[PDB]
Amino acid sequence: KAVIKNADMSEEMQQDAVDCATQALEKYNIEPDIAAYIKKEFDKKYNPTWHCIVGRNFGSYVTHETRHFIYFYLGQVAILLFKSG
Amino acid sequence: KAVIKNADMSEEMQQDAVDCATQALEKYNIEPDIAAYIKKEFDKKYNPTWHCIVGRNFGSYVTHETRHFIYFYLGQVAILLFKSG
Repeated sequence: KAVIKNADMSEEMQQDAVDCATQALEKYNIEPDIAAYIKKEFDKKYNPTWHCIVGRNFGSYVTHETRHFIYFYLGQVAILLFKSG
Repeated sequence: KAVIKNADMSEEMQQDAVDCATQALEKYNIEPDIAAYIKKEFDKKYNPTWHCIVGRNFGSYVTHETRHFIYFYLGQVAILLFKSG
């Protein structure tokens, strides 16, 4: 179950973040490995520098670049994915 | 209980991160509020731009600036605090 909590990026790029994180979860179970996959994909497909956080329990306060921020769940796993401002 | 998992910052600044996160935990229970406190303090005391993640369960893959990265626990709460490279 995909739930977008907070986004500041295109509806398209959001769907890509979702699809990429889904792929990550199917391959890996370790959270930094899940985070690595998403991070690297976005650096590839949207240019560096992206950062990624994956976990069942976290909160954050980061400074992001406009249109380059998403925070979402897939089931019980939350994913934060952004470029720094 | 303070446990440094991964640091790339001075032994001094590490101790400050620890002390600041401790203060945060005593005032706030909500993870983004805990993260806000730490973030803002470091932007104040070490210059912007810092980012902070606080949670009981997460992993990450981020790109950090040399000497500006710490990942640590205080009890069951893990704290990630860094400047982007």
